[PDB]
Amino acid sequence: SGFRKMAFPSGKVEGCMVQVTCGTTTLNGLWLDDVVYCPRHVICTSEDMLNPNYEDLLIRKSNHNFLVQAGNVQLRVIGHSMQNCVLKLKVDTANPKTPKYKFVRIQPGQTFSVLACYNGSPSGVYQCAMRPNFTIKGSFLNGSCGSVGFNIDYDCVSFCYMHHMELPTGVHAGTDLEGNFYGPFVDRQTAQAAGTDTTITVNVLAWLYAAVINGDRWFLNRFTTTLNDFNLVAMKYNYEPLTQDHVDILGPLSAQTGIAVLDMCASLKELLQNGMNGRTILGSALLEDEFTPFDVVRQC
Amino acid sequence: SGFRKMAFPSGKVEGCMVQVTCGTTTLNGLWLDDVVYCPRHVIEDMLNPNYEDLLIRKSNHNFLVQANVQLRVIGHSMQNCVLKLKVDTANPKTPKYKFVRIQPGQTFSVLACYNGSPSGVYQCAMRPNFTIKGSFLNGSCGSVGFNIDYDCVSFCYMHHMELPTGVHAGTDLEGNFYGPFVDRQTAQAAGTDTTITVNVLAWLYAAVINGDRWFLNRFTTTLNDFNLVAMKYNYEPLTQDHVDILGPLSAQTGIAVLDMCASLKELLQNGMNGRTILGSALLEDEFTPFDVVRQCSGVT
Ligand SMILES: O=C1CN(Cc2ccc(F)cc2)C(=O)N1c1cncc2ccccc12
Repeated sequence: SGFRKMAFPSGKVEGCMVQVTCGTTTLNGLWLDDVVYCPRHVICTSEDMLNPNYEDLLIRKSNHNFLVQAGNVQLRVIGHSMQNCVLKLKVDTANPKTPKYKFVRIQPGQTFSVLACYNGSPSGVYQCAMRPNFTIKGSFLNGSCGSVGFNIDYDCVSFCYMHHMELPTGVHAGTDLEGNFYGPFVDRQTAQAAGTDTTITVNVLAWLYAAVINGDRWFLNRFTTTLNDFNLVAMKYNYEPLTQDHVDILGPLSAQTGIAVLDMCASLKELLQNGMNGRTILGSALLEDEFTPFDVVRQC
Repeated sequence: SGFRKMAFPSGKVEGCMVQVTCGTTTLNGLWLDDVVYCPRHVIEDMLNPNYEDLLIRKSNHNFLVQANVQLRVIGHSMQNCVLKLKVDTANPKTPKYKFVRIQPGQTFSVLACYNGSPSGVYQCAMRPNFTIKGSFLNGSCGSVGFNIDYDCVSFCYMHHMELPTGVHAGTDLEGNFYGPFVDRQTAQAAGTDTTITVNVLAWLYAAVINGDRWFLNRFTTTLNDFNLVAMKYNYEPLTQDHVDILGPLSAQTGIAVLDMCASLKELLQNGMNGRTILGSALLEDEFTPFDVVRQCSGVT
């Protein structure tokens, strides 16, 4: 029993973290086979950041302007190209530590692990979700750009996030591994606004099912609800709408616990109305939205 | 910015996990140099076991140790509550490591495993009652807890059982239990837990670092007056040592520790008056002072 915000083992990713220096800028890169991936704003100066033109800064770069250091080794760059907001550095060594991997673009509410690195050096791993506003609530100091986020599935790594910047509100924005941002952000130091964040409803339901699986039922009630009546209440608490897809996705947890999805939805409406009255659910005094149905099944 | 429950990267430790099977039971082991460490209860028996005589009756080839490869067991001995299985080949992925024993209130990372395959990593504290609120299921026995410091893995915990309240019990890597527990099927309960006061005060400091400031107050208290409120709320007494340890964060933020106790003494009586701190509605006690520093400064 017990329930933790549990990350994936970071070792397959630890072996791909390199350092990439351009001019006076240093960030982290991701070494797979003979391609090093990193965010393109490593080619930027302090005057650039308001309105850089990256095609024009890259054309001015030769292979040997890119200091790539894999731990002790200095990798020789034999080629550079750009794909959206990620720079791809070709090098003369395939990375022997290269795992089985895929690049995947996730949908908001998906969870993944983050390997925070500074100077190509892993500092720590943690779990988080893509917020519905395509932001992530991370732990990121200056210099963490290039840290990646991932899932592992039977020794195959699914890379899904590269870290590019911190927003004024304190949260973080980034891109998939084909360099396309999540959300409406750009790699530019101009005014940029995180959208209105909202609770991931289908995740909170999953977390409540986990709490039942672990043996607490104190929050259940004798009521049910319609999908539409539930959503009309949830939205007044800034919760994400629940769709039929979500309900289908929860089917396995409902079958395991014998609580209908729409009955679990009724519990949530009452939780939102009453609060928790001095109690806790799986050690949280707030309702927890960073666990997906897959997560709950994996851990339980 | 941000603040998360952050685990050490787990790559050095992943390479040390193997599968160990004696008869019907399978659990995990830790492979270091030419020895495989795993709990001694891998050998009706759990009711009233005499472990010296149960091990007498076993022979090297009773222990099927899978790393794809089967390791040949060439010897078996026991140290306190851990079985040491000698193998023919030394683990070439053996990190630099120590075995250490931590005190309650100290934190560490757990790398949970099943049939020798690493499944997840999370961060957690050793409770004042010497238990761990972890996330383990059937087959997780043998999972290890560690810290890392400047390239050296410090192993501190190995998992044996789950107690009937859902919390977990285990030993240091020399087989000495944490807390007043035994590896045997009887009724065993944990004691009245308390809250790690200094880890709450460190986490309040981390809140001030990240902008949260509403809980401070102009006033001041005495360690005497504070510890009189602490006992009332099942908080650990705050020592003179504890205050010094908070020195660095009382410097960095310019809030004296006895002031912060006033802020916390008020949080204990009046509650948080419908607010949160660092995204939690609970006072968090699983971040040590050094944990706070190490995260808000980016050591790698
Ligand atoms: O390292 C960097 C560099 N930078 C500037 C920038 C990067 C990309 C752009 F497209 C535009 C601007 C930035 O915001 N970070 C950070 C990334 N994450 C967390 C941080 C916390 C504190 C300070 C910086 C943080």
